[PDB]
Amino acid sequence: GLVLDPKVGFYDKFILLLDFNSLYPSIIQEFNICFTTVQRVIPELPDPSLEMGILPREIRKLVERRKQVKQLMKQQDLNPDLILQYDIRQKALKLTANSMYGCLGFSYSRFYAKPLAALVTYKGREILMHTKEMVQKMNLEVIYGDTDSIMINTNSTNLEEVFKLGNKVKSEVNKLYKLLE
Amino acid sequence: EQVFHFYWLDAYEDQYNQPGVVFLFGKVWIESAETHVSCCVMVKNIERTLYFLPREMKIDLNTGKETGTPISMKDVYEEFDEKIATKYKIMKFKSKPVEKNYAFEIPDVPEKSEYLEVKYSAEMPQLPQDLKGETFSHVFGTNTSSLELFLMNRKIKGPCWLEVKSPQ
Amino acid sequence: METFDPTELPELLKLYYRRLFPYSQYYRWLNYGGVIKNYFQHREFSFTLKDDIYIRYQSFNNQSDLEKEMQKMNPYKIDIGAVYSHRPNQHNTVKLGAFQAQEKELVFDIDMTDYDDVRRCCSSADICPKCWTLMTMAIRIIDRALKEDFGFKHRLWVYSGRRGVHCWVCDESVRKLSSAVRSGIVEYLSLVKGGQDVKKKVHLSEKIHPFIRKSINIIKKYFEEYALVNQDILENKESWDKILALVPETIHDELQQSFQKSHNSLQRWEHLKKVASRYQNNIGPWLEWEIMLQYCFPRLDINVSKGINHLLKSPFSVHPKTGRISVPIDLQKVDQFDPFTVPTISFICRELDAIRTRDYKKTSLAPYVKVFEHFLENLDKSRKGELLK
Amino acid sequence: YPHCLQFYLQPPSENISLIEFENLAIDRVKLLKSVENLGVSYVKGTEQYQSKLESELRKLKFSYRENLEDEYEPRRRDHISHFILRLAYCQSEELRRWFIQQEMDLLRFRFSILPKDKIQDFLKDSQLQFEAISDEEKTLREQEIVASSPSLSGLKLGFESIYKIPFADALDLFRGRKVYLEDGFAYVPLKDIVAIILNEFRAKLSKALALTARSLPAVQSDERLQPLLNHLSH
Ligand SMILES: [Zn+2]
Repeated sequence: GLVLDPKVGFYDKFILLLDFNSLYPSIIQEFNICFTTVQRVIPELPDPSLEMGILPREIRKLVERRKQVKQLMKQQDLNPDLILQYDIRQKALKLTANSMYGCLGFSYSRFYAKPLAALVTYKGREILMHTKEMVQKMNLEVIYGDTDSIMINTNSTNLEEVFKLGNKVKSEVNKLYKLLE
Repeated sequence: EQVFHFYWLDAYEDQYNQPGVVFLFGKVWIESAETHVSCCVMVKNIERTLYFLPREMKIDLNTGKETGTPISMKDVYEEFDEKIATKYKIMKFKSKPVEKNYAFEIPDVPEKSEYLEVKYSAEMPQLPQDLKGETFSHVFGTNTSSLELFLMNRKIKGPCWLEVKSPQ
Repeated sequence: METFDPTELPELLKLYYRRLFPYSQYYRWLNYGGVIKNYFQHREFSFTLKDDIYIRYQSFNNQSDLEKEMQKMNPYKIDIGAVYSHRPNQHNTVKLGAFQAQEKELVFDIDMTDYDDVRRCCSSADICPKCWTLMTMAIRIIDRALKEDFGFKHRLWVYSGRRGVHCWVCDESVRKLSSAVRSGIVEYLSLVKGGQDVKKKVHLSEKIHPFIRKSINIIKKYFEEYALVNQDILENKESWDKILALVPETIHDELQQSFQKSHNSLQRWEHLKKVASRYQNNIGPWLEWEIMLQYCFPRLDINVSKGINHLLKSPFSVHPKTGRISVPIDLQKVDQFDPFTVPTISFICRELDAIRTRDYKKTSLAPYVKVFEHFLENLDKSRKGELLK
Repeated sequence: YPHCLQFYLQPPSENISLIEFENLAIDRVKLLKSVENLGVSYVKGTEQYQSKLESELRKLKFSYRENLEDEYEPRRRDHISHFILRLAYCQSEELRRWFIQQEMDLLRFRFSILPKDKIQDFLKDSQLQFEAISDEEKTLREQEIVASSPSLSGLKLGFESIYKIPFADALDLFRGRKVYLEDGFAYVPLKDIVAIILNEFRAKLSKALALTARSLPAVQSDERLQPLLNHLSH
């Protein structure tokens, strides 16, 4: 993937992370990446108006089931043991999503798809890097990120202000890319 | 009729000791001890399954040049049942008309053609993966495992309680 | 003509498609000399079978298959698709997504459903020769426009059968046009802006395009004959209130008094012309010009032309309602062409029942068939020429 | 290198030293940044803009009418410098948009530089066909062109050249019914000609920059070009 050169130094201001997990599943949802969908023979992006393919079906099923479990954490007045069960199920769904891309790109795997994996990695690098320059635009500074986390310096000393800054950047990136979490 | 159920944890397959027999392992409830205790279960006659790809225009097997006649599922059926069966020691199988889909990277493969689902018991020797026929281009499922066929054709999604009838 | 009985269709269709249909002639028509590798093998055919059953994807290999499939099921309707990369009848056998149109025809449709607010003679689904003037002028205008503006040499119109016709402009470069090209062309040829039954649907500027000028020059040969004599649009207050709705209100009183003091649509229209000329001198908009454009100019449908895989009735078929045969339109005989003389399957079966397969010559289809061989002779001549040179 | 303007769609295959490589990279970066800043400060058509950017070109020797000096050094410099900027700029969509803006400014200025006599042979060298019409054809079809023309006031069809184009090349132009069509051929003034060519050029550059973005990971393995090509513009 793409690894940013670190702005090495001492940063006295607040530092908050941005976990780029489920990035590849989110991409596969968004651009409809599937074996039945891509016209491999360097591949090309499939048609957007085309029907939602196979891999998106199961990964979106997992994401929606995780979302409904997340709802079940909002409703209080539940047995704590069942709350722990819901948390375990949500975490399992998270890791299964994260490994979705794993099962497709490896010579170690059955479904080794060099072009499909290359397309997914290219899209991931592109979107993370776009987030990088635009968060530069929004008058902050980024110092490190490789497809699984983003280090962000704040230039601020108020924790709540930093948190709401993270919330606003999360919301804007979520409205820029629909299924990314 | 006596029936019982268990929670299956393990699934073992062997290709040479007891080929075609997957020893499913699991965790059974017993009424006599009013608890759960270890159980073994095994299933035989897990037939190997193949999917022959009939061609469209019969080519000469020696050179690949066209022989001037079309190809049908019936055509590949006889071609198999005499020559391939005699060469690789097959005496019984259940050829059926089955339509399946392929959407992977094996080159020159129709997406939704017709497949000759050749279902023969696993005792007969497994066919070579690069088998080619005068009538059929290639066949899938050569070494595809009895364990995965069991898991895949019995709709057993992960570890779930298994109901078994007529326990021999 | 006698009245048509729709219950004789199951036998009449079988007889016609057994004996009289120009199968191999249509075969050359869609084969186009077999220049492309499998242009006819990827040709799309669409049929409507018995009991309103619709089936879409068929591909055929030769005239033998065409004959067998046509005489085996006897569809009520024959419909045409496009030509794709692989065979449409096995389209599912090819990988998903790879299925894409690469060549297709460009078609233009004008129908009586487009003139419900225009015709004072017929209902939505009815026609008459005295309302056929609009269709004739539309044919002539589209003819000149495509033949000179774009040089479209192989223009073929086919009569739909009841309330409209279809065109078939079969140049090769036309066959390889892109969706954007066809769209840009259809908005290039669009002048009528059909809204939510807006009173005014045609407006112009001071500068006049030669396109519109030539179109109107053609139309003026028909306005007096049709709008003012065949339709007589200025016979009643309600009759000319539709025109007054387009005319500015400052002219309404003078038009009303002129029409009351007159007694016929011709006199009222010439008074309208005088008053409109006075208004133009005082102020131009060319009122006489947009009103006639809104009353006569063809009102097209965007989708049928813009679709790279749209479906439309084939020629030489039969109309399920009226039974008329979807025959080409003779480019030389347009001003006097009539839809009620178009052969009907009942009459042509009676001709066959009153009797190398050239039996159409003894049938009333014969002149229109010779029109079809004339068109395909033009196609063959152009193919041979622009291939050899 | 057959003509001064050139469309950049054939990468060079020569061998150059590292010092010349960096000199070209830095010089073209300076040229494009100057184009950006000058276009921001001034209006794109004023003689002050034209003369100032001409002086910038002369001090950076990137373009000039053909002579003994022009053939070898300057146009070759333009070629390799543009392609190394392609490598530098294909990283991001924002950088691609920036580069496209400045190169359109550059190419429009260069086209304004070229005298009217040589634009014919430039279009001929451009490998995509366009046919200029004769004076007799212009005089015969002047009334049609004016009647079907856009809001350009008056009947005046001045010295501006008119070309013959396949209709499929000017889709957005003719689809507004603001041009005359003759047997599937259009006739167009110079401003719309340059608009069409710049739109086509931006399409080709977008596709080529996307392709080079697909080619970046292989070409970045070198260690003597990574720390530059990461930061020519940034
Ligand atoms: Zn009528």
